[PDB]
Amino acid sequence: RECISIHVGQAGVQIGNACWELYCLEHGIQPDGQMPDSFNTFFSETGAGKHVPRAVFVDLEPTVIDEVRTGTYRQLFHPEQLITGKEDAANNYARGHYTIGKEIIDLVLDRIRKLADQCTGLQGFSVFHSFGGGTGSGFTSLLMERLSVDYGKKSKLEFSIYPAPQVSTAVVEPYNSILTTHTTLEHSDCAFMVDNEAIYDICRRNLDIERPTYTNLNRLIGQIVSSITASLRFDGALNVDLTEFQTNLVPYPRGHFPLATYAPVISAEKAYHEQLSVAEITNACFEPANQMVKCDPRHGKYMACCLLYRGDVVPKDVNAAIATIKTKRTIQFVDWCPTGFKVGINYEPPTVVPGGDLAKVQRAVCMLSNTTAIAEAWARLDHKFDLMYAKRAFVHWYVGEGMEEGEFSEAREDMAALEKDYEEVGVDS
Amino acid sequence: RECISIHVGQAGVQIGNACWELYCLEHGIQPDGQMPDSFNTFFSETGAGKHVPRAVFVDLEPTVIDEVRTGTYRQLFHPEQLITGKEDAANNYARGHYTIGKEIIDLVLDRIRKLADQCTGLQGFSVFHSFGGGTGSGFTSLLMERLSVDYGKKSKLEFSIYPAPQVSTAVVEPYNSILTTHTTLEHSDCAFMVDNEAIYDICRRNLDIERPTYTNLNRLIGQIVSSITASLRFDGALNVDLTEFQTNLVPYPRGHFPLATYAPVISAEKAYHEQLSVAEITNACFEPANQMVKCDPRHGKYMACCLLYRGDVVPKDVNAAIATIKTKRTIQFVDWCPTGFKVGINYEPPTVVPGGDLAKVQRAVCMLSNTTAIAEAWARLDHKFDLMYAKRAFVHWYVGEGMEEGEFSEAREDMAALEKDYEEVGVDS
Amino acid sequence: KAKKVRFYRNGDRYFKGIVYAVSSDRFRSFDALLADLTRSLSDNINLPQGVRYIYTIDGSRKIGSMDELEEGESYVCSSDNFFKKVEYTKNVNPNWSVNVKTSANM
Amino acid sequence: REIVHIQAGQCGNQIGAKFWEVISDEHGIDPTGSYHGDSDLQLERINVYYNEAAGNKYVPRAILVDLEPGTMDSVRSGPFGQIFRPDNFVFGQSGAGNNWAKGHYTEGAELVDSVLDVVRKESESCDCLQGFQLTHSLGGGTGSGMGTLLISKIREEYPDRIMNTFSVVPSPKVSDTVVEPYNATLSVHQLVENTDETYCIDNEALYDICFRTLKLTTPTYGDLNHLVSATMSGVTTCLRFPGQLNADLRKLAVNMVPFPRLHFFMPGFAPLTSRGSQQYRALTVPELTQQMFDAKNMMAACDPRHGRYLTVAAVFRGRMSMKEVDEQMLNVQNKNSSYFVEWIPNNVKTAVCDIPPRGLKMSATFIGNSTAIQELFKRISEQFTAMFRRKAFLHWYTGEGMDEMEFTEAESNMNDLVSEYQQYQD
Amino acid sequence: REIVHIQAGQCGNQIGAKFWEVISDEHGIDPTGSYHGDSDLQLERINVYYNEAAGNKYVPRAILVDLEPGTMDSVRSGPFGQIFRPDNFVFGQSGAGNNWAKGHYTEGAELVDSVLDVVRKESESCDCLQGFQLTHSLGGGTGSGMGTLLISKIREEYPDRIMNTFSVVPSPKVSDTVVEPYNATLSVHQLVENTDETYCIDNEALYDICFRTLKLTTPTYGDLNHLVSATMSGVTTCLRFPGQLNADLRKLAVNMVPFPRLHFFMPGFAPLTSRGSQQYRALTVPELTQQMFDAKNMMAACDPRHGRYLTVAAVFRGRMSMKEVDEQMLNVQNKNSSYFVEWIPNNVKTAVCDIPPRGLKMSATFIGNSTAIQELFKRISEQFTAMFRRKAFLHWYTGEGMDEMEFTEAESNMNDLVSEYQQYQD
Ligand SMILES: Nc1nc2c(ncn2[C@@H]2O[C@H](COP(=O)(O)OP(=O)(O)OP(=O)(O)O)[C@@H](O)[C@H]2O)c(=O)[nH]1
Ligand SMILES: Nc1nc2c(ncn2[C@@H]2O[C@H](COP(=O)(O)OP(=O)(O)OP(=O)(O)O)[C@@H](O)[C@H]2O)c(=O)[nH]1
Ligand SMILES: Nc1nc2c(ncn2[C@@H]2O[C@H](COP(=O)(O)OP(=O)(O)O)[C@@H](O)[C@H]2O)c(=O)[nH]1
Ligand SMILES: Nc1nc2c(ncn2[C@@H]2O[C@H](COP(=O)(O)OP(=O)(O)O)[C@@H](O)[C@H]2O)c(=O)[nH]1
Repeated sequence: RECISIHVGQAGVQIGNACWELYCLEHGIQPDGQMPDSFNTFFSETGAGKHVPRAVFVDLEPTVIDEVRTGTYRQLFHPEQLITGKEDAANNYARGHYTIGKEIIDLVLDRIRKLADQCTGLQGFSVFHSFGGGTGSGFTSLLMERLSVDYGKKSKLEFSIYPAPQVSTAVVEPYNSILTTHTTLEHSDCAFMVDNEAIYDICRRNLDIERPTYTNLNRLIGQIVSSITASLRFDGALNVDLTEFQTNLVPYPRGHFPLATYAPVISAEKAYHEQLSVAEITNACFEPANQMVKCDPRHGKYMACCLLYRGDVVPKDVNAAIATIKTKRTIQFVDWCPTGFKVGINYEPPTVVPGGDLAKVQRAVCMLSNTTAIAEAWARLDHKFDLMYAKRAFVHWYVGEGMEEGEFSEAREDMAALEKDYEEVGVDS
Repeated sequence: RECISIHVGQAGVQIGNACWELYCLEHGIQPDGQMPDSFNTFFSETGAGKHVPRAVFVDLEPTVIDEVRTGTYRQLFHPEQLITGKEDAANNYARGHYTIGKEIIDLVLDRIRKLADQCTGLQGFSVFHSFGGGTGSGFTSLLMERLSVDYGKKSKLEFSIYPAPQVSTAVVEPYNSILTTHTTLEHSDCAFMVDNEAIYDICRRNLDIERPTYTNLNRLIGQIVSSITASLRFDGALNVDLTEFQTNLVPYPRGHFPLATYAPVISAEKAYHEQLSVAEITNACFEPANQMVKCDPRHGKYMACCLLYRGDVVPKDVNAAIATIKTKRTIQFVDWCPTGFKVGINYEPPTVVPGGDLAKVQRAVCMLSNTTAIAEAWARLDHKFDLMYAKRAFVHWYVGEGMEEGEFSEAREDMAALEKDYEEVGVDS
Repeated sequence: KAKKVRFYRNGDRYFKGIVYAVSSDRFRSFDALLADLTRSLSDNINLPQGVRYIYTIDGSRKIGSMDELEEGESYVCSSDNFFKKVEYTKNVNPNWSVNVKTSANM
Repeated sequence: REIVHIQAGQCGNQIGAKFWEVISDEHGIDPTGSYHGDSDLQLERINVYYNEAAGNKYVPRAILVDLEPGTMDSVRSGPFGQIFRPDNFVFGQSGAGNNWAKGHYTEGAELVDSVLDVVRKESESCDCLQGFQLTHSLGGGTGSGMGTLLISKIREEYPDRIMNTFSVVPSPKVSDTVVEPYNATLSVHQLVENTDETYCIDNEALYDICFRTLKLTTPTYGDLNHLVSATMSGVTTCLRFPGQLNADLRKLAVNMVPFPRLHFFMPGFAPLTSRGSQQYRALTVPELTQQMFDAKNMMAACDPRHGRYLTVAAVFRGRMSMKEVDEQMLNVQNKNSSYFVEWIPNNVKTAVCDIPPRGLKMSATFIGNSTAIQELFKRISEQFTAMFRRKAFLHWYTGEGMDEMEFTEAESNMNDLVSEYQQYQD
Repeated sequence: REIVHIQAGQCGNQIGAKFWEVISDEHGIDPTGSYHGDSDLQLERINVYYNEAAGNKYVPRAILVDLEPGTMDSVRSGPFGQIFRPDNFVFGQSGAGNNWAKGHYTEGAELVDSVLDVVRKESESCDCLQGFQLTHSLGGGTGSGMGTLLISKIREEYPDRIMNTFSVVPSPKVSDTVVEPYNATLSVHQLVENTDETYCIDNEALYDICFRTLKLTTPTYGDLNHLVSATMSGVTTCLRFPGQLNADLRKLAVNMVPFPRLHFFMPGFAPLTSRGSQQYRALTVPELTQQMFDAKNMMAACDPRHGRYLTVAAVFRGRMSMKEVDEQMLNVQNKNSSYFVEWIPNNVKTAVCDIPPRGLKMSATFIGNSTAIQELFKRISEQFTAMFRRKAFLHWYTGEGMDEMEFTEAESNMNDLVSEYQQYQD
């Protein structure tokens, strides 16, 4: 029934604090834990008057988890559930996975085994990491790694924030992301992806603001995510379990990575304008300028979409708005796939931050999907890697951290067959 | 019905003052003796206002018993019952047992014969000593010695604080503990053991505090002990007499030494957190990081456990929480033992010091048991001995105190068959 | 793929066992299979602690590795177990594995 | 006589709430209340769907099978939700994965025994059992897989009592799921070989019939369901009422199935007029046959006009002339001799109850066995191959302990089923 | 007629409080009060369990034997605790050690004479004695040892009056003690050779039956006890009521014991439904036999379905048709011909009281003599050997003046007892 969550890496933690915020916000549970089953699949009723968090937090520098235990919400989690390794983060996979990151893992696991026990027939762990980091790429790599073995019998949906197409940060980023992909690939169930840059566009083009603090992108994913777990694990006219996803969403064992998209992104101050039609939002979903991912459907044929709706929506409206789409053709779906539209309908409309910059409509569409499109995104990120590896660039930083020419070269070959995979499962009939 | 207690050795006296504190504290009897049968098995209703203790205190330096007759509680005992030998303590068995300790014994006994008479059909003497001391090892050795003969027809449960595995104090410690074991072995009924160091861990790991004063460890045993006598000799839904123990707890005449363990050890300041489940505490009992003894079940197969519960507990909850355990297998119980689980249920929940550092739950599990584990603890403590004896080290200190190459060598051979005993009764089928 | 097997409980001569699937993706080892078998065969008459070991159809040797599990096989659950040995199970069709038989045109 | 409804899956379940929402009112049974029945006739035959315990508590004798708690916990936490004895709820808190294989071989197969258990407690209720009603969707786990199992077991336990199946065959235009043809082809397979009366409904055949035959602009699911439940009430329950010429499941079965496949029908209700205005009352009778026999108005997706009929059963329920009924049916049989198959002199099976749908004057359920439904299994069967060919989302099946020959089997079977049906269109 | 209860040990004692808690209310006897009896029939036969002294003080005629003061001093310091005449309390302030040997040869052997003394004061009470009720646990000192002695003496003093024994045989899964099989094997031995009717209850067969047949989530001991005491009331006391067809200890004995061993039964109560909801009232009768004869619901650990029956005694107590009773029993005997042994044309012993359990409409105690209980003494007997072999905690016995041949004896005896019981399963 439930779904634990492990927010790994400063980022996965910032995004975590965010997604975690939106939560209580739409569940009437003040930062003090108290509200005045349903949603029990994400919150344990420690008694008692409180709620607490049904997740954990893993960063190797204290800085970021520290800030959580300062700002209201400080009261929300258990002093325990926020894991730290005073040591060093290191923007390098190796160190975070092998060398350092190792020391903490046990302890980490312990919670996802201590928190996994306390519950009642769970469904999986929504993992939150930032592909191109040290604690986010490496660590998790083995966290998800140690999970796929300790609970192979569950769902492993990892929600990632993969490398901005041109606006990356770390100098090595690809090293860290070609490595988190190959190690997690054979361990995840469904990997959701939200592109940091391609989200900015949305903040520039669909909300207008050249002042987007990280704290915003987080509010956004913090939204799209709320549409995944939160509301879905919440009763409705067309419920969709976590398993449901991976089933209706992955055509093949590769921990396939769909893309997250939201429909109503419109800025407060617009807040009064006449609302958008069920048809418009539906249509907005097929626009490559509103998908939290720089993977513009440049050719990538969709192969399965899970249209999660929430708010006031008439099933016919959908079983029509989608019909219209199924026949737009310029939206070309894979061949071997007749119908690939999982319509998920929830009741409770979205819930926008009291005064951030999100419109606040009475219905939204968080559609996610597997698109032969990422054939690109992976490509462009793989190429990166080579260029540097081709010269070993910052290689001495990993080797000296318990890695080898193996893990790199052998994780490169890995993704290679991910460029062929995402190519074969499509483009051909 | 009752059970006298003889706190021997400064330590056994410090722990005594502690266990003795917790008592009145949960019986509404201010330090003035007055409260405004049941518990009569530990307190005599002397005069017509008071509650004179039901034990005695034996130390060869005044310092420690002196402090009792300064600090409130000063009013609690009878000026008489606190025996002292102004002379010298001496951190050496010999002197305390033979030479000096001898002079006092008579007098000592007299009280445990004067206090043993006054009562009504007693059950035994809960003895409190500190294995590796002078007054604690030696003396008692002959105290328990002179008891096994004067009242062979009773229970002799000695509650010991055996030598910290690496953090011992006295330089000789083993000499004093291989000697208190061999002399008491053929005289005790059931010897409870609480490891001083392995309790610190609990203060570091399960309560958090690098500032643990002896006055704390004492509050702890002062707790686990309260679960033994106090509450048990106190009515309940599944009473357990002292005899009960030794019967359900010792498979063989060797004054077998079970280990004390408590379930709810959580620090005040945590005091508000949602309480732990009947299942969790039960489970906490099978964790080698919560047992007041550095005898981590490294292999030692349990052979009998006396789960004493107290507070709000449903017999099914137990006759289930235990069932779940009986089938964890990784908790491997001896062969020749089908079922070795004495479920002791009391009513009144625990009673934590007003403001020490103990959580204060509404239910706890003071489980004690005989584990083939001590095969270790004894081993590691025996070896110690040899090393020194192998060179006579501080031998001249005992010889010159009425002992001989006999008592040592012949008490070494003694324990030898305690390393074989605790080996044979287990590890084999 | 996985391996189809018919798991019987030692000393039952009544229950026709329960059919389980076994592979490397489902169960990392025999202890993990046995863990799920404790839940699916959970009892207190034929099996003491539900399921602690798996024995051959005759009970001559207990399996310790998943590599010894063949498709369309028959196994017994034990915990001592002492063996009656109880066979039993019979009789059932081998149609749990596959229907050997078919329909015919009668 | 009697029957025991079966709410397999969510859909089949969601509908349960509507089938019972209705039926009850068509039998004066309030939530937990008793028989408030405006009349006295809505009681002499109730047994068919309830049981006597208290004396005011006639509890629906159905089964609620589902591997997703939330669902039954929405049906049990709403309106009439508190009438079913808890014993009826056979839940499977497991992961109700959308896999036919996950609810038929791995997850459902466990929960089955704990179901059959009850399906027997209800069957061995009392008097004489007739058959079981089965609701579900052939486009999911708990529906097609686990429900399709429930029957394969039922039909081994009482190959005597009948088995009506109400399936929500995967609507064309848009599929409310992705593997749909997988979960479907696999369940139809099980159907063509166990139940002996299937009434296939299409969420979009309904919309249409619900947005143009009922100017209804916002046809919520509740509605669709409601419309469907309206037909299944006319069928069963209805005939368990008096009538100049009454029939019952069997008659319906023994007059509608020329060849053992089991064959699937397509239900159609009579007065289907928009609220206010339309309330034309043009319901003398030629108006009902006008209705029932038109293309639109067939809950099925396919259009009758696209293939002969083998049998038809106008189960009317409202005082009318056995003459204006028996007569109309004829002209109808002659104006359309073209499509109505010939080797059956009188395809039509006129049935006639007396008491009508509570608030209406005259209605008539239509149960057509037309060869047109060929053009649907075709559809389904197509979708399969187009995706089977590439084993699309097959790993979710096999990985659940399935077979590459299992899918082959079903398609073929159900695919042949298309073939046969044409053997009569010609 | 009459009987004199015997509360041996703590358990047997703890239960005394529950057996008398009940029984009294089933006889309108308040703490020290008299007969407030809602009726007038709960008095004409009380004698069976009380005595006339004052005129409002009918004191329970039982014995409270125990070597642990605290216990009886908890039963005597609580609710109904102040109804027993102090003379009844035969305590042994000694060390009630958990050793069968300590309460049968060394410690108990002393307190015995001071018991028999009273067991005679009560027997020679008045009218005619029938037998004695004995409660205890075969997993401790004062229970198995001292109580097993109390009978060996009783059965020498009146080999005429009967001896029902209510034993709490050591539950499987988890034992509430360590030597358990020692204290047990040794007491069963004494049982198979003195008492002639034993009703074995299992603390975990109860939990189950109390946590799933009574959604009861926190089944305290009081409960278990309470459930048990519910059965022993249906047995005795009950039959000492009128009935179309009434029986009494003997009938029960003379219809249930084919072979002198004494044989042990397994009691089962009838209406065992959870409070609020479940209050289905499905108690016409087929519902009671449905109950009673299922696996779960047998206070024993073993499951009937695992071995034929020799005899059965449905001691019903609530107005019903000697037809729907006598009848049901039959089908039951034919649907399960498999397990019900054949060399007894009518295994079942239908019994029928009139007045039911105070607040209920219809109940029926079940006393089964099935061969299934073979698979329990096996258990016990196993545990012994596995530990006897190594003389585990044997020094606590011998050191108390025991014999290495004593343990041998019992095991064998009780072990053979397993053998025999199979002689009929075949
Ligand atoms: N959406 C979003 N992206 C973020 C956030 N914080 C960081 N990122 C992105 O995630 C990556 C940064 O990872 P880092 O913060 O360097 O590292 P980390 O993954 O936390 O772990 P370490 O390298 O050991 O410190 C960059 O691509 C950032 O653009 C955030 O709050 N929201
Ligand atoms: N838990 C606990 N352990 C104590 C306490 N006091 C001392 N100990 C331990 O007991 C041993 C010390 O014994 P000592 O105080 O040296 O000696 P004694 O046994 O009182 O007798 P003498 O040697 O004659 O003074 C060491 O192992 C200490 O760690 C106390 O208050 N609590
Ligand atoms: N008429 C109708 N169709 C429904 C309802 N619910 C789901 N469906 C249809 O059922 C299919 C989905 O299967 P679903 O019921 O979710 O499967 P399951 O719940 O896993 O057994 C889609 O084609 C939906 O249109 C409903 O309440 N009424
Ligand atoms: N049903 C039931 N069992 C009990 C009660 N008390 C102890 N037992 C069982 O009796 C066994 C222990 O023996 P005990 O009664 O303590 O022996 P004694 O008191 O020395 O004679 C365990 O198997 C317990 O589960 C009770 O009040 N009810």
